Amino acid sequence: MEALVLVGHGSRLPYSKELLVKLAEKVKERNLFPIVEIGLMEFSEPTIPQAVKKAIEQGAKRIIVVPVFLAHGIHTTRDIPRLLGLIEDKLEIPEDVEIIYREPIGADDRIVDIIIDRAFGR
Amino acid sequence: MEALVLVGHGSRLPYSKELLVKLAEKVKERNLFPIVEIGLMEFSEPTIPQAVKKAIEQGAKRIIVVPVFLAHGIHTTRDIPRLLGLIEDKLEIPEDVEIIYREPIGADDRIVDIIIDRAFGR
Ligand SMILES: [Co+2]
Ligand SMILES: [Co+2]
Repeated sequence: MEALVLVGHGSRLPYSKELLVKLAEKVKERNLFPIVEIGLMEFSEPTIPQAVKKAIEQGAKRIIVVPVFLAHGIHTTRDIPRLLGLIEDKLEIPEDVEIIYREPIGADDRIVDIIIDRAFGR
Repeated sequence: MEALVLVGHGSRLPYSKELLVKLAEKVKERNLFPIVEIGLMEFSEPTIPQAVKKAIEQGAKRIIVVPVFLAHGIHTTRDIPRLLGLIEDKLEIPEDVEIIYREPIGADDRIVDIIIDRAFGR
């Protein structure tokens, strides 16, 4: 009834989409979501609209879209809410489904923990 | 003797550099590093070279540079190593100081925890 769609920048190198894929798999393994899909903004497949439609086609009524970005970028505040038709302006139209657009990662202490670890080659 | 330099994309919007700033402050208050500086790749001050030199000027011999990026981008594999002169090609020259260039965040379970939380409006 609810879908989780992870959404990432995308890049010409594969690291970006590998990342979303591993993250998808780890949340699949937590057994918390009925449906879980990923979508890259640019130059990769699947795209956000594909991912969103791919979630409706499994019968989600509420789609939770989580931008896997650290900071609030232009992408997180113009392009993606556009793609989702949450802001008036390659568009995707859903039928009596609500898209729920979440917050990015931000300065979460868990990041600092990761950062600290990363400093020490851990 | 060792400096921690956090390093971020940077953007025309301020969110990016705010992020690095908050992260700097949180690791400052873990009391783990003698010196801690931040630096943005593009658009913002301070820049990476500024941040690196700013760390040498406090008498670091070993600078730990941690790329606060989720994925491995072009920026993490060409531009930043270039800026640090770790790869042959606004150059920075250090004197008999070693720069230690760490790994980015990647698909760390703590990210998934953050992601899961983020889905639930938390
Ligand atoms: Co972009
Ligand atoms: Co860039």
